[PDB]
Amino acid sequence: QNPQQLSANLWAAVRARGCQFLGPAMQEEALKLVLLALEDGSALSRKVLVLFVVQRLEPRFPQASKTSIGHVVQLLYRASCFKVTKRDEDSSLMQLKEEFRSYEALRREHDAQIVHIAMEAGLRISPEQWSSLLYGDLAHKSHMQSIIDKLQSPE
Repeated sequence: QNPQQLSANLWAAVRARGCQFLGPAMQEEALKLVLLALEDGSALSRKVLVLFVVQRLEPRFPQASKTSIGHVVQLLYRASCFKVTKRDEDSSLMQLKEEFRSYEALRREHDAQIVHIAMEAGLRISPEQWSSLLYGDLAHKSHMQSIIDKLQSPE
């Protein structure tokens, strides 16, 4: 598998799992809004989190929708970023775990989850291409290498 097939297969795999990556710039801003909502420990349902983000994101990125922001939220859920609460018949609320209440940390779980999906899908992808895929540059090679290590090997 050449680079072009790897990337196409990756995003198929992500969408296949009810998740979504919106592109490096858009996803960045999406995560920044999630964190704006949750960094102080507020506890929001899917509905309310989605509504919060989509209303701030659509002006700058008009392709944004409830569905697609739902999928990003799903990605972060699938990555165990949230403490989830339930009082019967209220909706499930999500809080960011304390350890993930910063852009750098949250972004690391996020990136890891996508890498995990590549693994579930049998897709071997180098750190250079990972940086390209998730950041649109090559300055995050080492950051991604580190994530691969932690997913493959016990520390």
